[PDB]
This record gives sequence, C-alpha cells and structure tokens, in this order.
Amino acid sequence: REIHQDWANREYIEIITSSIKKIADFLNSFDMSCRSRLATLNEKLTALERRIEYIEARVTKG
Amino acid sequence: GRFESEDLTSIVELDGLLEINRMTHKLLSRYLTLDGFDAMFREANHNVSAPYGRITLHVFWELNYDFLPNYCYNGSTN
Repeated sequence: REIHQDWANREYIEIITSSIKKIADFLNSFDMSCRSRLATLNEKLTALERRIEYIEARVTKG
Repeated sequence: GRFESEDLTSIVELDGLLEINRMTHKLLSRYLTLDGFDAMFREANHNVSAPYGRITLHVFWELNYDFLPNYCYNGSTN
C-alpha cells in the first residue's frame, strides 16, 4: 500500500533533516569555540607587542 | 604629580599610594591583562627612556632648595 511507502519515505526525510540539524548545531558550536580561542590569541599577541615596544623604547637612545 | 606638588615629607604618602596602586593592579590582573607594575611606574616616571626619573629629580630639587636651608639636625633623636 502507498501509505507504508509514504511512512518509510517520511522516516528517510526525517533522518536526513536530523543529520542536517546535528551538522548545523556543530557548526554553531565550532564558531563559538574558535572565536574564543582567537580572542585569547589576539590578546596574547597584543600584550607581546606592547611589551616589545617598551623593551625597544627602553634600550634605545633617540 | 601630587608628590611633586608637596615637600619631601610626602614621600611616605607617595609610597603608600604606590603600594595601593600595586595592590589594585595585582587584583585586576587576575582577569584582565595589563603590563607589569614596574613598566607602568617607569613610564609614568619617564625613567624608561631617561637615566633619572621624575621622583629622583624632585628629590634633588627639594634637597637643593627647601630641605638643607630650613631643617636643623638633632643628634639626640636623629
């Protein structure tokens, strides 16, 4: 009967959509993590730069 | 500037205020990322790019002008 085939097809479509949602959620999580790490890296780099400038300003005359 | 605007006897007050500032910097460094207290102190004192900072210059100025010709020594109490 067509009803059983429709139910199986609705199973298939739902499984695919669930996989899509899994991927999407993972992508969002990845975006959230990567960015925090990048912020930390940027701050570390900024601290190093200023420190280097201070060292340079401290060991040069004019 | 406050130290430079007072006599040499304000050195204790300057030291206390510097200690308070160092404590504040230590407290803030737990979460934030600031330069070492020495770097900020030297930048404010202009000792980073000069052999002598503002504090020593002011001390010498006070010694030359207000300290020597106004204070009388007492050996019993030092």
